[PDB]
Amino acid sequence: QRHILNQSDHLRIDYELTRESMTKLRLVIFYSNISSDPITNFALLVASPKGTTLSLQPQSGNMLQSNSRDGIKQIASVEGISVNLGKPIKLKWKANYCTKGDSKEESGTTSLPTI
Repeated sequence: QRHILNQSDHLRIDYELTRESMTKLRLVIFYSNISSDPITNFALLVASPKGTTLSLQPQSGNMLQSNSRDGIKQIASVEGISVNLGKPIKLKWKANYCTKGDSKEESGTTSLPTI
């Protein structure tokens, strides 16, 4: 169910990935603070994979308390020919947030598992 997009020392981004129809996936993304200090000003930025429309709904919040699991949730969907062809979909993403003392960035390109 929960696939890991990224795990740093301060933050775990993971997600559920479901197929709603023949042309549409649903991503429920969750952000977890695994540090003993609060995380503020969180934001995830995404690009749309090559054969795909990406619909990104707003995040539930932008703050994460110390040792908070799933403190922010964010819904997305993925649609288009690449979802239909059962091709591998690569998600380019970037996050910014502030912890105490630092302003941090994390970024990657992650392949999403099978339709």
